[PDB]
Amino acid sequence: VINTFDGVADYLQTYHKLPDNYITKSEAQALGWVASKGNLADVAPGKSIGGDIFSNREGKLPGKSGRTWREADINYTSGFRNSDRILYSSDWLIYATTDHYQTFTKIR
Amino acid sequence: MKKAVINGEQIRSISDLHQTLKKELALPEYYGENLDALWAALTGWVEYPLVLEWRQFEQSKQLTNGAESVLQVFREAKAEGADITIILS
Repeated sequence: VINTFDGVADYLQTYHKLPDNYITKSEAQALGWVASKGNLADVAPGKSIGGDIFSNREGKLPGKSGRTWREADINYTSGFRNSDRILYSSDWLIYATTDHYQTFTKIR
Repeated sequence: MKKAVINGEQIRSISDLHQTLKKELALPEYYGENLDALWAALTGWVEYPLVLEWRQFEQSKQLTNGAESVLQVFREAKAEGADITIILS
């Protein structure tokens, strides 16, 4: 299972997609995931939330004509989610946040 | 049918607005208190249907342009599937 900032960043740069242990919130919800229940691991064993579009609403990440972003959960195993997320762009810039999108740091 | 209430005349800043949302929506302790964190909460935490009553919005707009940006996120979530009813009273 690959779920670390560097592990996922390396995987994204190499395969241009997230590791197989990731599923979108839409998929997770359809499988029975209810955030307030902290049951993601119950309905989707070994999975972490990831792949959804990140809109960079506060404009903290560098913008560029045509560039879009996606996000994925980092360091998740089971139970309720944490505040760690990896952010990756369409042209493969990779950033990390450990404070629920408050601040970001380039890691690739 | 869940309900969230924002008493606009008590909102004195954008930070205060986020703190109120965190309380009303019972958001996670680590809530980022920013637009991206709000979107994350509306797409990965809040349960629907939801009725959001924002009273005296005009006052929030004044104490604060940040209020409109927050309202916009709720409207976007609504356009993208969230069963949200917004009441500006």
